[PDB]
Amino acid sequence: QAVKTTAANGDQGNTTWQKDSTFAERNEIGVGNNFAMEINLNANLWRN
Amino acid sequence: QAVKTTAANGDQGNTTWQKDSTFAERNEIGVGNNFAMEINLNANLWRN
Repeated sequence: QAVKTTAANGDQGNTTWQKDSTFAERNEIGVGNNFAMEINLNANLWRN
Repeated sequence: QAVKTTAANGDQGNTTWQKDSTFAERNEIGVGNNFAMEINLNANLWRN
């Protein structure tokens, strides 16, 4: 959920109001290296 | 889970008893396209 900086006169920074007046509420987002799978090709070819 | 048409006097298609008298109660059924993991092949080989 998007957030918007508070008056932030002194530390209310992360402290923030809802940004819902600007963005949606539930919004997708994924963090970190992307998931994947791994495999070998050439060795499998030769094995077959 | 499963069912059967009721006495069908009117608008009773979804109006249903439990047909599972003849079936199981938690039969496994999938929805939509199956899971998949795409991977390009030729360019990978050439790059190797």
